Amino acid sequence: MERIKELRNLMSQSRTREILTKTTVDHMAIIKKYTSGRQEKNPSLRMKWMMAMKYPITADKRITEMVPERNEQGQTLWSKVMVSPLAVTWWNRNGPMTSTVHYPKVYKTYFEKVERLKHGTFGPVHFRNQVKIRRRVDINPGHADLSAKEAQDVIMEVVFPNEVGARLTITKEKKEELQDCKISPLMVAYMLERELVRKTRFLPVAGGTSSVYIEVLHLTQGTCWEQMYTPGGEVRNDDVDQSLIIAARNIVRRAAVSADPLASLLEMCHSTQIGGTRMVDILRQNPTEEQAVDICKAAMGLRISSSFSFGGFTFKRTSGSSIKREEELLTGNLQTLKIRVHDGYEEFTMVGKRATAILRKATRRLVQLIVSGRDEQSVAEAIIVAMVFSQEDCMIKAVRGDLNFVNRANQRLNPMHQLLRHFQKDAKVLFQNWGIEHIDNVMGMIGVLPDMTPSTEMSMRGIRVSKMGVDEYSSTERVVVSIDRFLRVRDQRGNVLLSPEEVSETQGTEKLTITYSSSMMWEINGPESVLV
Amino acid sequence: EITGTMRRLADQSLPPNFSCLENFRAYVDGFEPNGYIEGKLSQMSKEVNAKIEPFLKTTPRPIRLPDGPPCFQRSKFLLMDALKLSIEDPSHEGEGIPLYDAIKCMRTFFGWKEPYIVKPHEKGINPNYLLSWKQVLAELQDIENEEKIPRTKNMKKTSQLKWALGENMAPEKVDFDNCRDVSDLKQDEPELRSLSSWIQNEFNKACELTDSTWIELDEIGEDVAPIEYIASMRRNYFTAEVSHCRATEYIMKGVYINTALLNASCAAMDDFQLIPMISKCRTKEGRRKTNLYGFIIKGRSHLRNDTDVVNFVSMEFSLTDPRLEPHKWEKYCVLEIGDMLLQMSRPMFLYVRTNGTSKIKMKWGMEMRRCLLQSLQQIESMIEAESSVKEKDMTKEFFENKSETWPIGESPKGVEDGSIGKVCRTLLAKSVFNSLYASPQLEGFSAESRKLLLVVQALRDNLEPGTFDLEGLYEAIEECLINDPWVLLNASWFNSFLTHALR
Amino acid sequence: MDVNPTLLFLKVPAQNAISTTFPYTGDPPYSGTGYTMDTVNRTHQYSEKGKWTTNTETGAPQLNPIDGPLPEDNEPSGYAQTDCVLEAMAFLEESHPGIFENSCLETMEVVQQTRVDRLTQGRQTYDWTLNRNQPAATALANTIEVFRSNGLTANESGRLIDFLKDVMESMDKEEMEITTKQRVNKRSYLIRALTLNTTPGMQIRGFVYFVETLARSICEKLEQSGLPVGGNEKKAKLANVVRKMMTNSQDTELSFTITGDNTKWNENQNPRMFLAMITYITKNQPEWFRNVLSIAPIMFSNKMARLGKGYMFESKSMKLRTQIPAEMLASIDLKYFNESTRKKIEKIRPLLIDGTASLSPGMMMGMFNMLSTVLGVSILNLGQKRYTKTTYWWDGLQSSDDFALIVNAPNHEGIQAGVDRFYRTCKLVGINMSKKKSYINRTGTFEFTSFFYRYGFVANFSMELPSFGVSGINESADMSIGVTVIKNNMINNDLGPATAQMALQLFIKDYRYTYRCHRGDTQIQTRRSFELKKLWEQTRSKAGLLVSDGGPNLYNIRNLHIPEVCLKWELMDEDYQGRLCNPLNPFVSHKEIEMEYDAVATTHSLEDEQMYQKCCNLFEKFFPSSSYRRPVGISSMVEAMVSRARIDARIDFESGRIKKEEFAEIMKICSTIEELRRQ
Amino acid sequence: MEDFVRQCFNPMIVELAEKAMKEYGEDLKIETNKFAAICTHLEVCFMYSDFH
Repeated sequence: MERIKELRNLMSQSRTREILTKTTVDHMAIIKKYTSGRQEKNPSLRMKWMMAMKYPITADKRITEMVPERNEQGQTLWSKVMVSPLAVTWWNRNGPMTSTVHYPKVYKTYFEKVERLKHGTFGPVHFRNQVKIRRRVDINPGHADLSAKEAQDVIMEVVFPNEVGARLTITKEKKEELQDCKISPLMVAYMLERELVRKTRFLPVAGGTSSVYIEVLHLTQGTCWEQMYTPGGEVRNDDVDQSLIIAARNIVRRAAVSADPLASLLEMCHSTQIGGTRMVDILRQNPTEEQAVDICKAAMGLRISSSFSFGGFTFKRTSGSSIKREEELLTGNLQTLKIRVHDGYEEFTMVGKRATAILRKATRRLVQLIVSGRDEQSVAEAIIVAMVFSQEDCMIKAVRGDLNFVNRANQRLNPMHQLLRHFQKDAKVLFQNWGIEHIDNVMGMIGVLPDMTPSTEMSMRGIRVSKMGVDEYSSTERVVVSIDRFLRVRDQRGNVLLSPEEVSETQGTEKLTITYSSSMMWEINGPESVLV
Repeated sequence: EITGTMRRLADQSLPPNFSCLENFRAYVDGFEPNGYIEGKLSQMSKEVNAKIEPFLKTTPRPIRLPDGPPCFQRSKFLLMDALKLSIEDPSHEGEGIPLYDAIKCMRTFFGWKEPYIVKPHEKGINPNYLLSWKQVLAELQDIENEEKIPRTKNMKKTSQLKWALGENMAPEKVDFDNCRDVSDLKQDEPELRSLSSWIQNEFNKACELTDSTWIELDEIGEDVAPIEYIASMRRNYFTAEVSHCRATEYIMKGVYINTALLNASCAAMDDFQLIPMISKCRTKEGRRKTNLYGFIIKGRSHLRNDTDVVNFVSMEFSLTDPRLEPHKWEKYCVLEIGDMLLQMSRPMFLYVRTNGTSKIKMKWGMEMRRCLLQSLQQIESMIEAESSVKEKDMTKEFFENKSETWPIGESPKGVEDGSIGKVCRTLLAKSVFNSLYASPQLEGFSAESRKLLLVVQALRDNLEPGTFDLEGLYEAIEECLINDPWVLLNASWFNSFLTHALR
Repeated sequence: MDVNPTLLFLKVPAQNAISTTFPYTGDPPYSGTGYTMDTVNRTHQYSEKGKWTTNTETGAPQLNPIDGPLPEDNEPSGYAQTDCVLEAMAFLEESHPGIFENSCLETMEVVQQTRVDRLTQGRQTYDWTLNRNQPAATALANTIEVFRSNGLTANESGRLIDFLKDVMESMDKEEMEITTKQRVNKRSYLIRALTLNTTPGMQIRGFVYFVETLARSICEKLEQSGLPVGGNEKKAKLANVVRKMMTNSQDTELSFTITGDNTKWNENQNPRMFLAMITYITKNQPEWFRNVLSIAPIMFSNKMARLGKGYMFESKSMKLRTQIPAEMLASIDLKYFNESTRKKIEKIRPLLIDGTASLSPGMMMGMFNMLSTVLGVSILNLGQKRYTKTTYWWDGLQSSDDFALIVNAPNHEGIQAGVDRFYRTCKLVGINMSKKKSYINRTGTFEFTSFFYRYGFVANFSMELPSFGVSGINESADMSIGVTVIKNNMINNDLGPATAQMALQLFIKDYRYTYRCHRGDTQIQTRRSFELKKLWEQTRSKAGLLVSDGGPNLYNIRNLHIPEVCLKWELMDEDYQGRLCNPLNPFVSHKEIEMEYDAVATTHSLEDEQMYQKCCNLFEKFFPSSSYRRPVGISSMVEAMVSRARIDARIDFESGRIKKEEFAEIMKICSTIEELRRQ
Repeated sequence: MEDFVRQCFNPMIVELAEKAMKEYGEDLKIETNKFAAICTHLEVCFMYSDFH
């Protein structure tokens, strides 16, 4: 009755009843942030002065019948309800031993860290001039990929069920295992929100991608050193998006062959189910950026990143504009090609599978390029796609043979993709025809020769292969897409953003159980699934 | 919307070419980059330029130094001249009442001469100081009449003590309505003081090793990782080379003094409380020792704000004759107070000064152990930045290798490089002196001289550097050099560096 | 021999041991009311070109030095041409396609979604209700209540834009009455709304936040802008940009790097120039957007500077002192002052009105840092060897005042031409470059906002080492917080591992001293050590004990992220775990939580400022979920709480156990309050 | 707001509202609330006409 009595004697004063009558529940969050703000009176000094004082602790009245007034030496720990800090140690010494050792089910996310440290075999410290690789990684172990809203909607259901909103397996599991062994509803809610909510942020790392490597980043990486560390046992969500990637790739590959690829893609997306949750909801609420995933998101009207995809590499515009100025060109083997000649000056940053680069390109002329990858063939592929996009007449004249490349649906590819798929297999003509120049090997920059051999004073015309990686700047942009009936996405300005013709760079294992139930997909899961 | 009294301010905010801001916004909407930049450049005078003046080893001229009266010492307490009074007593600490430890310091000394005062303040009532000291001794011996020991001695509101704390009623708070006119109703830049020889000796003594340990550095868990091994090998060698240093005694002394004074400025908000200058350490034989450097009498401590100042009187023991360097003790009054058993039996003096401190001044000095961490980082940077070019980092060659010597001194007109421990203690004492001799002149000098140092380094790397207005940089440097002995000593140091840098 | 620390620079290069030059760890003792007059007179010094216009609504004379006479002397001048700034904006937008429109859309989303909460999250502000500096939330509540006492009640919809509409309509009312009650007229109210302290007013904060959000959305998409990022990110933006310059092919390149800084940079930025560049950024945008974003520059164009407390005079003979406020500077004779005070007062007498001076061409420090960085990135973008149309070309990184430039030219003769062009174009846009605090060298060694580059990196930017001392909130919370701060400073503000070890050491010492809990292993005894030693004697596995309960320390670098309870959990005794982790203890309650970690038995503790807090606490007492998630519901507080009370009474009377007459009285009180809310 | 509407509605109502906003040159980047209201009206009409 104390609360309704407080409402009664509070609704009496006019200025305290006007606030309670006018302000609605929706705005309560904005009415709690009205504070006096007298707090920062050197809180360290205040805490020291309060600990020097006798009986600074505040407790309830139930201590009188639970702990004694005098300890075993006659020391007082009461007042009249203040408490001496010695009483806390007394309660920890011989107090109510209880069976709540059940604790490690709400605090599972910390015992996970403890276990990763238990079997965290170590390694040597190979000191080097560490260069920060700007990645975007998640920092949460085992969270089942749930956003803040859909996770708090589960928290409210499992801890405050009598006041849930007006709206799932975890909702049963957690409600079951901590059913009656609740500790503190706010504490349990905060801990489950730390355990279940995803969070991806933009961090500089030097080799750590998974959640296990970022949680211990202060150990592995430092100022100018690196520590080889392996915790042992990965987490749930670094391979949850992988199955969605594989599903989107297969869906796009199967839609491109169909009569109407767009409607096929839409139906397959709305009918496919990934780990119990329908695909389109994940697409609407998932921050994973992949080519086929962007095709799927664009097919239903959701925003994607301005970045356009060429040769499996995603490009980002840094500076400079361009004009279309269509143009005809004859190849090195007497073949007429109508082409969209990128005119003007442009700066790009291209992110790839295992190699990235910074490009500065003028009208049909490559000015500068800085590439860094992991495999030799990978940096070769990066350099090939970059030379193809460079639009120089050097590689146009280096075209050897007639260009007839068709899609899996027997479709004439664009001349850009024609040149790309031509040079992608055998490119040794373009290297020996491009040109060599001298470099200085400054700031850790080496050159490459036509035989794919590093060199200190010789490189290709305008090229540099960087040591210690290229800085990968992944800026977030969201603009509306213009999907068409053939699964090609274009910007509002009229620039072809992405297309299916470059999606397949690998098969797919589907680390989580995947289900397609539309019509056209019942042939990937063997002929045995067709009948069922 | 933008209605009147607001649109009226909008129309008065535009450049002097429009009347309504709508015309301005329509003009901005349709804009033509026709090359106005080049026209405005062709119109501008050619005197506006950043003319690079080259920087060769002939252009650096040594920093000018002020000339005038010798610089005095304004440190809150005596650094090298203070004298310890040991009790080697394990009462084991902290809740231990510091008043009775100080009186049992006094119980261990005999030979209290009648106070015959030597060096006066040259401006002010000198006998009040020795009267206040006699009052201290009297109030100390007058506890056996109280029948209950007080844990804190509240000094009487005596005339000498009211004067030494400046509490004698000052100009009274009035309003300008009744003091509209008086014949003398006036309302001051400092004087230029030159560098003296004692600050260098103070620093030299601050780098020396002592008999005790002065640190209780707590434990850290097991080391089961290579970087943990490296961090431990750095921190423990640093702790071993730094613990017994005199600068560590300075850190702990300042911490204890400021802690006691700030703690008394809360409960003794109304009366003059006697605050002992007590430190604690551990002798070489592993026995805890309690030292007493002197006493401090606090004034009224109604410290509502953080900048509010409380006046105090510091009476510190010493064995240095002020008659040796009288220019050093400008703000000090000296009382030859006894002779002590040493058997030379040298005279024991009491340096008494009136000063004032604030809450922020006290707290910057309770956290003086930061001077340790700073030193470590400025060491650790050199272990990493200077050794980043290596596969298996150079960490055990930085220590453990006495062949590597670093320039730290110049006695015989020549560079005298020392070992690693001298470097560690030098950086520690430098940080400590920066903490207690902290002055905005030091901050400005660091800020302005860092640029000159970086350009000197760029010339030494043969990177053909150049400045714009070197005279402006020198003016900025000379502007923050007036009277601080620490700043002037740093300036002489930078002059020596420029002299021994092929310039 | 004499000891000299700086001589160590003879063997070690400067950038390897530059942290020795930084003398202070934190903030030293600093030290006005006259210092304001100096800055006011200096600001009007770089702008004295007869552009005086007397204000109509404030009556204060105003200097309008924009697009005025060109500078003839190398001294700093605040005369910036408008068309130059607009052309810089246009060329920036040409180099980066449509960045302004994306930033403007993001800012429109911000201004649509922003509540009034973002207005309380700030430091000291200036309350005109009490004419004094007050905390953000208290000044906000003062302004809210003084508006609600008058006919201004639009902020109760929750939108910050509605509060801005209230601010707009307030200046249209003839008189504003302040209850504590006395009246204020419109003129003095305008003076108080457009006056700053040594600290912005309460009205301007919303517009300045919106302008800053726009500048933030602009700076996020610029490689040359280094303000929004911090720490290791900045590192990249150095090592990247240098590689855009030094790694040129066919070495016909001469790349020189200048470390720069703009002296008196703050006092030359004219808010009318900010208005112009915003108007160009908000090009072809909806009219209401421009009308909202352009308010802050207009308020800064017509703004007053508060002088402060005043001066104090001492009689050497009569021994009496008297203070004089700033308002009395008008009706006073000039005999009582020394020569410097008179020289400062003479040049400011016709400017001051109602105890505040007039400052039209001014701009205060830390107001438009990001928009100023946009202005600087403009001139940095003007050197892409396409807008210079010459052989020299430059690029760099810009901050508020500290900027780092790298300029390449084909020969040693052309570098100075490029530097002079850059400096003159800076003078054209109001950026006076400091010839004193700046230097040039060859590319590979420079400074940028305390980040030093010498073929490598050092991050002495925010190396104000963390508070080694206890945070002073709780037993376990303080330890978790200290070790988490140490772990954060080992990745964000790079410090060495040994420094971190010693920092944890000092923190654990201060934590054992603060809570009188050293360990049960040492002979030292506080008030608490008897109980701790009894614990240590009865405990078998000593390592399992927490440091808060007199246990040993096993925290190191590898386990700075693990809470203390979970780390020692395996090593604890069953008895000790049951006696520690027991949730049914009389010590804790769910209050003031939170990046904090586990909690255990050692987890203990206008009219009236708490007008709001009482209501909020009662509402939380009715709905516990409101302590975790922002509540959703259209009903008023009273009706929702009454319905909750009635339902809870019914359920704990019907199925639960409660007195019948108590239930009757509870529902009688509920109906009484339901009838009370009818008036 | 603009992104949220694309979640709580199917792509067909989004496409119809986008076509309908192209009637009077209504740019959806500014009139986000109009876009939301039109999507709401369309979904209400659809759930109103179904199943009868």
